[PDB]
Parts: sequence; C-alpha cells; structure tokens
Amino acid sequence: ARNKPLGKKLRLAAALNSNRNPPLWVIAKTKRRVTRSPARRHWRRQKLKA
Amino acid sequence: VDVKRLAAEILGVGVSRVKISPEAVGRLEEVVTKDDVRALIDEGLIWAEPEKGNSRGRWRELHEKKKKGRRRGQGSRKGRRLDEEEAWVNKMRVMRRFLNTLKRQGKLDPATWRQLYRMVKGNYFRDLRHLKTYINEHKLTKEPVK
Amino acid sequence: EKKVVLTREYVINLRRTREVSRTKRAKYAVGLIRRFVARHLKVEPKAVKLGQALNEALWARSIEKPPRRVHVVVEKLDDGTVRVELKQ
Amino acid sequence: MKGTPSMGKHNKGKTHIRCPRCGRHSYNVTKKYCASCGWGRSKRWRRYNWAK
Amino acid sequence: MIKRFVITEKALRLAERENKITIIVERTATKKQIADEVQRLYNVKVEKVNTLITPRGEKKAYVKLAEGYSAMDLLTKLGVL
RNA sequence: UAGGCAAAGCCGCCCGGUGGAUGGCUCGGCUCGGGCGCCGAAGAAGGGCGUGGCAAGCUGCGAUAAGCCCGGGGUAGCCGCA
RNA sequence: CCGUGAGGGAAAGCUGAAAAGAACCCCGGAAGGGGGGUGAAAAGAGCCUGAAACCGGGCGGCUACAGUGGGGCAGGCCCGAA
RNA sequence: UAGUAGCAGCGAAGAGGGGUGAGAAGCCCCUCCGCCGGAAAGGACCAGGGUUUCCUGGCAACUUCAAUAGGCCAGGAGUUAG
RNA sequence: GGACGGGGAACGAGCCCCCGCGCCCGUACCGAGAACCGACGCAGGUGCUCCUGGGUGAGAAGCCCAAGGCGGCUCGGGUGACCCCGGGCCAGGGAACUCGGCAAAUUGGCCCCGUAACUUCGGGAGAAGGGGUGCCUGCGGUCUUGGGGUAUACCCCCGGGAC
Ligand SMILES: [Mg+2]
Ligand SMILES: [Mg+2]
Ligand SMILES: [Mg+2]
Ligand SMILES: [Mg+2]
Ligand SMILES: [Mg+2]
Ligand SMILES: [Mg+2]
Ligand SMILES: [Mg+2]
Ligand SMILES: [Mg+2]
Ligand SMILES: [Mg+2]
Ligand SMILES: [Mg+2]
Ligand SMILES: [Mg+2]
Ligand SMILES: [Mg+2]
Ligand SMILES: [Mg+2]
Ligand SMILES: [Mg+2]
Ligand SMILES: [Mg+2]
Ligand SMILES: [Mg+2]
Ligand SMILES: [Mg+2]
Ligand SMILES: [Mg+2]
Ligand SMILES: [Mg+2]
Ligand SMILES: [Mg+2]
Ligand SMILES: [Mg+2]
Ligand SMILES: [Mg+2]
Ligand SMILES: [Mg+2]
Ligand SMILES: [Mg+2]
Ligand SMILES: [Mg+2]
Ligand SMILES: [Mg+2]
Ligand SMILES: [Mg+2]
Ligand SMILES: [Zn+2]
Repeated sequence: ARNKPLGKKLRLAAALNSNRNPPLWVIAKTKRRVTRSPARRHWRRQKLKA
Repeated sequence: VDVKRLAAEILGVGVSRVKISPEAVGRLEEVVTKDDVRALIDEGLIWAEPEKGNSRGRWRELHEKKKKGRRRGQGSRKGRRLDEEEAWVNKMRVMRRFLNTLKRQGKLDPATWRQLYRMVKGNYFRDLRHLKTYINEHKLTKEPVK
Repeated sequence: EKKVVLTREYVINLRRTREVSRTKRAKYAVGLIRRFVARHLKVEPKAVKLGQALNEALWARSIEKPPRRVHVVVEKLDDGTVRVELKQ
Repeated sequence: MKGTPSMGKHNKGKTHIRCPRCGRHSYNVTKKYCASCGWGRSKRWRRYNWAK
Repeated sequence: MIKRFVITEKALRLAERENKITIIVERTATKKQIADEVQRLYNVKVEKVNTLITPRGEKKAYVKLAEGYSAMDLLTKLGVL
C-alpha cells in the first residue's frame, strides 16, 4: 500500500534484511554444510503475514 | 540502460516516436546519464519522429459539399437530428422579442399585443414571416412591418 | 567492398502462397524466395540476403496478400553469399 | 461462484493483524482483542487446557 | 545519535551541488535533535533538515548547511571520504 | 534340409547409471530412581526489533548490544554453532 | 511452512589418520572431459557401505509357419576355477 | 504408458537488414507489416503485495519452446513536505 | 464568522513594512490476461474504481485512425488426407426433420402513409400493412453567432454554425 503505518513498515524492513542466503565464506567455513537460510523467501511465493 | 526511455523524457515525446540512428549503436553501450543522451541528441544521432495528425483534407472537401445540400438525404439519417424542444425555444424568443419591441415602440397597442402574444404561444404562427404577414394583412399596426 | 562474381535476373513465381494458410502468406513468401535462390545458385538458404525493397514489396499489402510474382536481381559475392533485390 | 471466483475477494481485506503482546497474526481489529493470547479483552494470557 | 555518513553517488552529488551532508541516525531522532547534534559535533550552522526512513528501517537525514560552511570540506575534515 | 545369418522382441549373468536399502556408528530420544523447587511494579515470563569487519539462520547479548567491571579458579592461548 | 482464525506442522545424520580438498598439461562457451597427481583405499566434497525396482552397454541362448507361464523326461548351444 | 497428451480455440503477427555474442527467428538499433485507442491494451490511483523499483554483471536453477532477455540470480543503490 | 452584553488597561489594530517558528508518520514500484486473491508468470475474481482526441453515427454503439502504447493473452516450421471445433455458400422443394422449428434463417435504422379485436379507457401499438432511402448540379427556407449599416427587435451587407 502507499499509506503505511510505521509499525508495519518496520516489520517489512526486518523481513527485507533477513531475506538472503548465507555468504559464500560461510559455505567455505562450514565445508558446504551451511548453504541455505530458512529466512530465504521470494516475494511472489512465500507471503509475509505482515 | 534503455536509451529510448531517457531520450523520450528529454525530447518530451512518446517512446513510440524516439528514433536512434543505427550509426550510434557503438555509443549506446556507453550511455550512463541523461547528459550523455543530451550529447547524442545534439549530434543528431537521436531525434523525435513527427507525430501524425489525421489529415482533414477529405473532411474539408466533404464539409463544403454538405453545406450545399449533399449527402444528407433520407438514406443517410439514422436517428433524430432536429431538437424539437430547442426549436420551440427559438421560435418563442424570435416571435416574442419582435412583438415586445413593437409594443415598446408604441406601434402595437397592449390589447392587440396580448392577442398576438397568446396566438404565438398557441402555435398559431409558423414562423416570423407568417407573423409579419398576419400583422400586415389585418392592419394591426399603423405602418406595415418590414 | 565485397566484389560481385555473378549477376542474374529471375522471375520468381509465388503462386504457392495462394495454397497455404492466409495468416502466414507474406512470411511464407520470404521462405519461397530463399529456397528458390539457394536452388538456382547452389547455396544454403541461410546464405541468401534479401534486400529492403524486396522485403517491402512482399509486405506492401500486409500478411495476407503478397504479390503473385516478383522480378528480382541476384548477385553472388566473392565470399559465397548471395544478395537478392527487387528489380527496379 | 463460491470457489475460485469468490477467492478473488480475499485480496484486499482483513480480520486480524499482528498482536503487540504475543506477536501472532491474530489481533481481531473489529472485536479489538487477540484471538490467540486475549490481549485487549483479558489481562491474563489466554490458554486453554484442551489445547496441547 | 549519528551512526555513520552516507557517501553514495547520490549523497556526494548533493554535497557538491546543494551543500548537504547525508547521515544515518537513530530512528527516533527528530529534526530538532539532528540539527542540534550536527551543530555541536562539527561547529557548523544547519539551514534545514529533511529526514526519511529507509525501507531497511534506518533513518536518513539530508542536512543542509548554512551559507558559510562547506559540506564537502566537512566530509574531508572528518576523513570519511 | 538345416549352418554362415542378423528385424522388432524375450530370458539369464557381468559392468555401468539411477536409487538410497542393508550393515556398522551415535554429542539424540524414552523409561525408571534420587534431588531441588517458586519468579514479578527494584517492571517478570513471553513477544518484536536490533546487535558480528566480511554475518542469512540458530545461540548469546541490548544503542556499553556473541558483549563492560570486580574477585576467585585456570595459564597460553583466544575471537560461539562454524 | 499451512489456515482469516481458533489451530496445524514436515523433510533433513556419516570425506579422510591427516586436506594430504586434486598441482601441472590438452580440449570445452561453461557445467565439465582426458592425461597426470594425493591416499592404505577416491572415500572427490553431489564424499562410508552402496541392495532391489528401473534404464544403458556387453556376453550366452532364442528370434519373422507358428499361441506364451510352471513341472517331469530327452536333447541342442553356452558356462562348469574355488 | 511415451518421446505420447498438451504447449490451438476466448477476433494482434510477424518480416528484412545491421550489431552483440561461443552460440541469435526470438536480446539491441532502423525499416516494413499489423493490434488497442470511452481500452483484456492509453492516463491516474485505493486496498493488498513488499523491494517486485533503479544501476552493473550473469545464466546452474526459474519462464509450457529459445535466450546473450527477465518481475529470475549476484553485487550495489534508491522513497527528502508548515 | 457575527452580534449582543459584562469587566480591565492607556495605549494601539483585520491596514502597510519587517522578523521568527512550524514536530511526528507515509512518500520506491505494481496497481493486474505475469507484482493483489484464487497451490501457477491461472481466459476467473478484485477495479473499468476514476479519466479519455478525430471521422462516420442517435450514440461513452460498432468500424477506421491519433496522443500514447503493444506484437509477452510468452512454442516455431512444413503439409494441405480423414475426422473434430469455429465460420461462408448451396439448384428444386420448404418443417416432409424432430419430443419440440432445437439450431439456422427471415425482419432490422430513419422519414411518410396507415394500424384491428379487445380494454381496467391508461392501453393494445413499432399492432398489422404499404411506400421512400446513393451520388451529382442548381435553387430555396427556418434559425443561430459575431461585425458593419441611423440601427439594441424587424430590414440591408459581410464571415462562421445548425437543421
Ligand atoms: Mg499471490
Ligand atoms: Mg454515405
Ligand atoms: Mg415535448
Ligand atoms: Mg460455502
Ligand atoms: Mg470485517
Ligand atoms: Mg517526511
Ligand atoms: Mg535384434
Ligand atoms: Mg525478553
Ligand atoms: Mg558411497
Ligand atoms: Mg570346479
Ligand atoms: Mg497434439
Ligand atoms: Mg479489432
Ligand atoms: Mg507470438
Ligand atoms: Mg485498428
Ligand atoms: Mg467506441
Ligand atoms: Mg489501464
Ligand atoms: Mg526491472
Ligand atoms: Mg538489468
Ligand atoms: Mg531477487
Ligand atoms: Mg511515486
Ligand atoms: Mg500467462
Ligand atoms: Mg502513436
Ligand atoms: Mg503448430
Ligand atoms: Mg437451397
Ligand atoms: Mg412432422
Ligand atoms: Mg418423421
Ligand atoms: Mg432459436
Ligand atoms: Zn496476542
């Protein structure tokens, strides 16, 4: 929406900050054991209930 | 970048009318800023195609023919063109302002004015010419009305 | 800069366009011309380059009505490519 | 109409939003209380023994 | 209250052309507090403060310095450039 | 007449591909026994958000933010899962 | 992660003693392939073992005038080291 | 089953030449051809979505085909009010 | 905002010049035949919610074309059997088809003439039925809108518009 309340906006900000895979050096550090993040999502598929 | 998107904003035209010369294909990859596009426009490598205005030559010729009476016969009418209610408004104003002027100038006595006023309201007269003839035929004024 | 080694004039009959679906006729005619030139000049159909006036002539009446025939000039180049252009 | 066409109308409204106390998407904005923890109608935390 | 400076392409352009510094501050800082902090820390005069909250939840202030102080000079002095 | 002699197809073994069974392993579970037993307006539990040089999650922590101070133990290594 | 919600809710363990985690050469657009290395063993990061179904290849037997699977007897071809 | 159904139907569709590139019907540029034009299509914008926006790079996966394209992937950036 | 009252000071404006201050939150983009909901980059639903040039036309109808956008309702090519889906035409007959005229066809706009039984007197009614319709060349009429003529209407002259 165009007209957002700040509280909702800050929950959207948190989801934006967490939506990313582990860095490449983490994959190296863990010998490829850690390659995915549970916070990884796509805006079209996994919907936030914000 | 999409150079046509930037060029359209600068030229103030639609993207559908922005032309980029094929001779500037080498320089399209180097465009970064709108000022870069302004360089290409200045060199004549990007311009705007003139817009199309629908030509009215055929219409203007037809418009003259219709003024002479052509192409408005029975087979060319599909609905109502004459506003009957508007015609009444014009007919009343034409007749009333003529009769009210004659009374204001003293050429018509108020008794004769009232009879004609009610006869105009009663759809007795076809048009102003008919009203004038009636006035002249029945000597309702001292001098004939032109 | 490319030299011309052979020049010929052909009348290509496009009547086969009237035997295929109306929705593709002008595009089909482009394929007919490429196959014709490749056959008569012994090249692959992808080596045939069509001139702008020829392409415009085929499309002058939109996708449904290409002309029944085209009179073209064919030029073979020193490197084996072939150019086809409307005779005008 | 009750199936796919009517699902089209679930695109713009809401019954619940996030609850400030428990954080779930369970605060009934019309009723003004949380369907999960009871915030807004109950100062004690809602939790029933029939729930595991 | 100041967390860092913004030294992006847009921020540097606003420093040179409009005498503005761009900073990230605590999200609860107001325009009044931002202006006071900049004046106290850097001994400049603030003309006005424009603020926004970024989609990542951080408060950004475009701070326009008065017409006797250079935004470009202040960034150089701080060594953030 | 049968063999050289063969289509598509069938059966069996070997090798490979696919798959992840079996076997071994186990810083996890479960059951039983013993202990110990309240926290909160000095603002709890719970939640949200933030916090690492490169850091998304978990764990920890709270703008002093995988941490600050004092003491005791522990001596040469350390910067959680990783 | 699913449901507006009350609520509901998975899958997913294993290189090696040591990274010694594959130098270097050739090919490929690249994933990669060949050669050549490490190791007791490729166990190669898609990582212990690696079954069956299933699919590919090789080998044995059959294969276009003969109606199918199972058993017994007689025979042909092929295997028959322990 | 099977390299089979579907990738038709709801009144638009492509073509020529050039460039890029390992590779081009499909990416970029021009020309020609078409569809909408009181709108499944142009202008604005609420809720809802939440970064999908913009720039650079890319093609293992994702798009009913292709791809050097992309609402995809990686890195960076962007929302200013008496 | 005004009025009508009460109280107070000696100053002082609704006028002119001049000075100061104006916090907090939203603000990107889609806004849908791919950014929303429908498990989907779904012919549905939400939102065509609000706005739209020219010609023809009664028309915000259809058809054609601007401004502006699109060729992405995200397979391509060849062939031109049958059969299927969606369309066109069909001699003579004209419902013989079929449960049934289902489907298809006929009619169709506008102007003139004309219009029955019945009726709750309103209607029935576009009843029914008959005729006309293009293009071109001239001649008129009814108005309208400005200007110029003694000139506010009429009248004359000039320019434009409608029927
Ligand atoms: Mg959705
Ligand atoms: Mg006509
Ligand atoms: Mg009337
Ligand atoms: Mg129901
Ligand atoms: Mg409600
Ligand atoms: Mg603001
Ligand atoms: Mg065989
Ligand atoms: Mg807590
Ligand atoms: Mg193994
Ligand atoms: Mg033996
Ligand atoms: Mg098929
Ligand atoms: Mg159309
Ligand atoms: Mg297409
Ligand atoms: Mg059209
Ligand atoms: Mg229309
Ligand atoms: Mg629209
Ligand atoms: Mg984009
Ligand atoms: Mg890009
Ligand atoms: Mg992305
Ligand atoms: Mg905007
Ligand atoms: Mg689609
Ligand atoms: Mg246009
Ligand atoms: Mg096809
Ligand atoms: Mg017939
Ligand atoms: Mg019958
Ligand atoms: Mg019968
Ligand atoms: Mg019918
Ligand atoms: Zn709650």
